[PDB]
Amino acid sequence: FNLDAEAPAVLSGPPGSFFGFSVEFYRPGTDGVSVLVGAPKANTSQPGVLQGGAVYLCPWGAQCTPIEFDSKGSRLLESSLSSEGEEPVEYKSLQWFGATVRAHGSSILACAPLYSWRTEKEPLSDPVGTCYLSTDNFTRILEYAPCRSDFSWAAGQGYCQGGFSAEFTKTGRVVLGGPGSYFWQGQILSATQEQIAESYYPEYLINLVQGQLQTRQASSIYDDSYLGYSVAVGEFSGDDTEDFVAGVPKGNLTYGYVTILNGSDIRSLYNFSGEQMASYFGYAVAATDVNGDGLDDLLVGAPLLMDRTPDGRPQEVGRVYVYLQHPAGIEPTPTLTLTGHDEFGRFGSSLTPLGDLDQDGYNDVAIGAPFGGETQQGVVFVFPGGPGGLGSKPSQVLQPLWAASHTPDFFGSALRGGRDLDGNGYPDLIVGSFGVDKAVVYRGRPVV
Amino acid sequence: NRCLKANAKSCGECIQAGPNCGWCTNSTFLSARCDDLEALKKKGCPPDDIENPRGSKDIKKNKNVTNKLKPEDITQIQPQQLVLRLRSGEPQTFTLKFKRAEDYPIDLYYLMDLSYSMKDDLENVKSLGTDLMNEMRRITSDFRIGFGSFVEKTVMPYISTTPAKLRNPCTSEQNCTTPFSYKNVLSLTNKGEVFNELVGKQRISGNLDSPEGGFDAIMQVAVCGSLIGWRNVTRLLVFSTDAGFHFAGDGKLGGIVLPNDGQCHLENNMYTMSHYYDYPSIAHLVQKLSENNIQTIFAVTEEFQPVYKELKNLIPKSAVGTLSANSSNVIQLIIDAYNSLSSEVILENGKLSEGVTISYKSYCKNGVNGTGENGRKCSNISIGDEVQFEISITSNKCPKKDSDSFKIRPLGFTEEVEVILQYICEC
Amino acid sequence: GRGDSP
Ligand SMILES: *[C@@H]1O[C@H](CO)[C@@H](O[C@@H]2O[C@H](CO)[C@@H](O[C@@H]3O[C@H](CO[C@H]4O[C@H](CO[C@H]5O[C@H](CO)[C@@H](O)[C@H](O)[C@@H]5O)[C@@H](O)[C@H](O[C@H]5O[C@H](CO)[C@@H](O)[C@H](O)[C@@H]5O)[C@@H]4O)[C@@H](O)[C@H](O[C@H]4O[C@H](CO)[C@@H](O)[C@H](O)[C@@H]4O)[C@@H]3O)[C@H](O)[C@H]2NC(C)=O)[C@H](O)[C@H]1NC(C)=O
Ligand SMILES: *[C@@H]1O[C@H](CO)[C@@H](O[C@@H]2O[C@H](CO)[C@@H](O[C@@H]3O[C@H](CO[C@H]4O[C@H](CO)[C@@H](O)[C@H](O)[C@@H]4O)[C@@H](O)[C@H](O)[C@@H]3O)[C@H](O)[C@H]2NC(C)=O)[C@H](O)[C@H]1NC(C)=O
Ligand SMILES: *[C@@H]1O[C@H](CO)[C@@H](O[C@@H]2O[C@H](CO)[C@@H](O)[C@H](O)[C@H]2NC(C)=O)[C@H](O)[C@H]1NC(C)=O
Ligand SMILES: *[C@@H]1O[C@H](CO)[C@@H](O[C@@H]2O[C@H](CO)[C@@H](O)[C@H](O)[C@H]2NC(C)=O)[C@H](O)[C@H]1NC(C)=O
Ligand SMILES: *[C@@H]1O[C@H](CO)[C@@H](O[C@@H]2O[C@H](CO)[C@@H](O)[C@H](O)[C@H]2NC(C)=O)[C@H](O)[C@H]1NC(C)=O
Ligand SMILES: *[C@@H]1O[C@H](CO)[C@@H](O[C@@H]2O[C@H](CO)[C@@H](O)[C@H](O)[C@H]2NC(C)=O)[C@H](O)[C@H]1NC(C)=O
Ligand SMILES: *[C@@H]1O[C@H](CO)[C@@H](O)[C@H](O)[C@H]1NC(C)=O
Ligand SMILES: *[C@@H]1O[C@H](CO)[C@@H](O)[C@H](O)[C@H]1NC(C)=O
Ligand SMILES: *[C@@H]1O[C@H](CO)[C@@H](O)[C@H](O)[C@H]1NC(C)=O
Ligand SMILES: *[C@@H]1O[C@H](CO)[C@@H](O)[C@H](O)[C@H]1NC(C)=O
Ligand SMILES: [Ca+2]
Ligand SMILES: [Ca+2]
Ligand SMILES: [Ca+2]
Ligand SMILES: [Ca+2]
Ligand SMILES: [Ca+2]
Ligand SMILES: [Ca+2]
Ligand SMILES: [Mg+2]
Repeated sequence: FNLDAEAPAVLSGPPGSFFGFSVEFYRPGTDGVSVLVGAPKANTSQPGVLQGGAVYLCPWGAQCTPIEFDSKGSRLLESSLSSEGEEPVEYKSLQWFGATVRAHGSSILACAPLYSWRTEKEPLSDPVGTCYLSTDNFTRILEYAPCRSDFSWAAGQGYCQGGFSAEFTKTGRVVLGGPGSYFWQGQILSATQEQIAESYYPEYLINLVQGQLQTRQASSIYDDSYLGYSVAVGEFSGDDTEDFVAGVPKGNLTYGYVTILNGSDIRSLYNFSGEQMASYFGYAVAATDVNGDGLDDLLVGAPLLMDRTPDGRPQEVGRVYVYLQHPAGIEPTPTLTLTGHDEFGRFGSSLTPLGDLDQDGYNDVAIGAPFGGETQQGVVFVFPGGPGGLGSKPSQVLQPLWAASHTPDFFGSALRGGRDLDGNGYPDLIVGSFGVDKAVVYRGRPVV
Repeated sequence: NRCLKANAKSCGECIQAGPNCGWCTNSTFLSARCDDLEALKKKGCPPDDIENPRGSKDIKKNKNVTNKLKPEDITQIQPQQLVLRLRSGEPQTFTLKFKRAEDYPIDLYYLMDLSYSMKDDLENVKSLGTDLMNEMRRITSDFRIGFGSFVEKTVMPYISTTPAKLRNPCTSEQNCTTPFSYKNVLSLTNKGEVFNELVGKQRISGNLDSPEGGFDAIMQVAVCGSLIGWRNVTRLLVFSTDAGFHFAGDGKLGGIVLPNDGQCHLENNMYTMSHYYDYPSIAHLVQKLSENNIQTIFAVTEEFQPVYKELKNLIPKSAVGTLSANSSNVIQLIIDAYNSLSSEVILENGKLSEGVTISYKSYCKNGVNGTGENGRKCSNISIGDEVQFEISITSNKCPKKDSDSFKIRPLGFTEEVEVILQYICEC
Repeated sequence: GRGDSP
């Protein structure tokens, strides 16, 4: 309730670039505090690349300029230079670079989940996906494509789309979700920044990272599960190594489920199942302590959840589930459920920790409903944490102050909070609105 | 009681606070004038003095149920219009009579998966047009049939996008045609021979991921109206496949984020916006299938029965059948589904104003009486059978001072009952 | 029988 909603800061990008599809805080120290915005449809100065996508750096102080991860066009096949006509070995056009943007310390991870390549054998069109990792404040740039392996095509990791979802741990470990691996069984892959740089050799296209953790191929009964559709991190195993939370929205007869994996050996620890078929339970996941007991609690979104009005009419509203952790573990059934009230509102499409917004000792949460509102522009709900868990009523409701237009705004489809952008002691919030190519920054004012 | 505890300062306030309250006008009564209808006479209040406005029920349109007639000339529900004046907290109940028509036309649209796993199936359907039309001849005197095909969204990663695989998504020997979202091969017609002719020309296709994009097609069939040629009769949509289904959210893998708009986008009988709009959600299909009165028959293989069994529970007016190896049993499947769908009625009402509530009580054959959510439906309704519903409406506020109106209708029919509401707020 | 295949 202490976010400055009457006058937020609006960042604007190029038209049609989907500027705001992904948002993130960047701070190599404190002096260079900045906002990162992904624009997956942005045109770039890369030669021969159409709408390669871009990431914009927006320093906070007094605007936005694109970061140059890769200035090169699509590389050429080795043996094509023998034949009559050079041909690309990869396809960076329409790769959606910047679909996911995450940062940890002076490192920035930007992913292109629709990046595809030919392979150097039989011609394919494998969307293996790729990520670029900047380190030490843009002094070294690395490419990281863990799914670009010996095992090609849908049967292997050819359609992995690695980087479709991503996140950093507290130690800076990279965690990637690739929902397309092994006939869309899905896959989690992870490697330390040291491990990635140690085996980085751009002359060879295939990934050779040693010590890399990754989930294993299962039987065909698990196909089309989209494991790794969304990802988050949090401690759930009782040690000091953050664990991996992964959404599996089409698992178990498309009732969907969320899984927690051991950050040490990626082995499965817990499962949480949805309550309705094709509700997309696991569309979005988050981990944060919402009741100040020191144990990270789980939040899951199911934006297609369909309930009935009192007069008997069905309606798509969406629903969020909260699982409170306790010293013995976690219960499979939710402690609390939050239900949207806007038809086709898609409540629970995005979730982000807010830290402690009002400094009352309990961390708070923001939940997006990209198509909520009286004009379907989108809405963001702030829910207060407390000793009994998250509150069932919002403490604040954020909406765009600009008028609706010919196209949806998608306001609230991308969220990021839990960090202090201006150093006033109160955490702040970034809201994406890529439909109109805008990102909004809400600041926490000291209030009562 | 709550009549005295209301402290009614006028005749008006007394009415909206409790249905059991009356107002004394005598001036010989020793806010105490607002008491129970019994508590006033016990205190010496003349009945000619106790003002007590009461709700009422007035039928306005009441064509009797029917027993050579056009579909619009057939009455299956009565009354068709009535007025209910509502006292706050006092329910008004009225009877709804439903009768299943003797002979009613049928539109059946056959929407078929033409992905590669449906290769052997397409060969058996070569005579489905004339064979089905023969069977329906002993069910209805007016039958029409249509045919549509679907595969998948025409974008990465759902299809392979190499130039060769775009021309032929299958192997070299296999002469598969290019992948396509949805094709309206044949609009509804009474010529079964044309169905055989055009279905016999269609070519099997293919794609990459096992779940297919039939939901995009179902949506189009549901909302495209005249392009399909739906009549205001029994509308059957047979959905034949051997795979699971994509739904909203799956589109995001291909960068498709716009929700389905539920609008018609056929150009040259081809769906042209599969690359632009995401797959519909089940809830979105529920809305549009119901709105356009489409009754869905899911003719799916044995292994996907569990999935489509759950889908049927979510979709009103839908049925599931086990499709044989290559659609050899599809006709009997359709007949069994129709008999099941037509023998059950389900009532739905429009949105009510806040403070207003509705309740159903069904009275079916063999003395089977339903209440709660079961009060909305009757089953085992044979041809010519009559069932009745007792429908109560109660207002607990004073919504507006203007009259409200909403419709009650059985799913799958244009016929409806217009219920006009009027609220007693003053004496 | 994985993907779109019999
Ligand atoms: C949350 O929910 C999820 C999903 O709902 C659930 O995950 C599933 O859990 C079940 C049960 O654990 C899994 O099913 C089992 O899978 C076992 C893994 O098989 C691996 O290892 C096999 C043996 O060798 C390998 O690995 C070691 C190193 O670890 C190595 O040294 C060896 O050399 C060797 O490589 C291996 O054979 C197997 O690979 C085979 O199968 C795959 C997939 O088909 C195939 O690609 C390979 O070619 C090969 O044929 C794999 O690498 C498995 O051992 C286990 O076996 C039992 O069942 C079979 C059949 O029923 C019995 O015959 C056998 O005797 C055992 O009783 C079983 O199959 C399932 O795969 C998981 N699914 C997913 C998606 O993860 C979580 O557990 C849930 N979590 C919680 C907390 O509840
Ligand atoms: C990124 O740069 C792109 C250019 O490389 C931008 O795309 C261009 O957008 C403009 C405006 O919408 C288009 O101009 C119109 O073109 C139509 C017909 O064009 C058709 O032919 C081209 C030939 O290649 C084809 O590519 C198109 O898809 C069309 O089928 C004219 O009738 C109009 O009058 C108008 O001139 C360009 O055609 C289009 N170019 C390409 C290569 O697509 C894109 O908008 C930029 N996006 C961002 C976010 O910066
Ligand atoms: C997460 O995985 C780690 C590593 O396997 C587990 O810790 C190991 O426990 C085994 C028990 O046999 C020991 O042999 C290893 O030495 C341990 N390794 C490490 C790095 O701790 C840990 O128990 C797992 N966590 C949970 C909650 O199961
Ligand atoms: C897979 O989903 C089913 C239901 O879709 C889960 O079972 C249901 O389990 C809950 C308890 O977890 C019960 O309340 C329901 O009544 C169950 N339904 C039926 C029909 O039995 C099942 O646990 C899920 N399994 C996994 C591994 O996710
Ligand atoms: C089938 O019935 C529907 C509903 O009665 C008809 O749609 C209505 O058509 C009238 C034409 O005067 C319009 O004024 C209404 O607004 C329409 N209402 C709805 C809900 O569509 C439709 O025209 C009929 N079609 C056929 C072929 O009989
Ligand atoms: C269901 O409701 C019907 C009302 O139509 C009940 O049948 C009535 O039963 C009473 C005696 O119990 C008779 O006096 C009436 O004449 C009957 N109605 C008719 C239309 O014949 C029936 O008993 C109810 N059954 C259940 C199980 O509730
Ligand atoms: C990082 O480099 C940028 C220029 O790319 C510069 O503006 C900034 O001050 C540097 N910050 C640190 C902490 O080195
Ligand atoms: C259809 O299925 C039958 C088995 O019932 C099989 O013998 C026949 O070869 C199949 N035909 C095609 C064209 O797949
Ligand atoms: C594929 O079939 C068409 C007609 O269906 C035919 O004209 C064409 O020659 C065939 N192609 C091959 C390679 O057999
Ligand atoms: C339907 O009703 C008839 C006659 O009323 C009865 O013989 C039959 O058993 C009923 N069927 C079911 C499934 O209730
Ligand atoms: Ca841990
Ligand atoms: Ca906690
Ligand atoms: Ca707080
Ligand atoms: Ca701040
Ligand atoms: Ca088949
Ligand atoms: Ca498919
Ligand atoms: Mg298929």
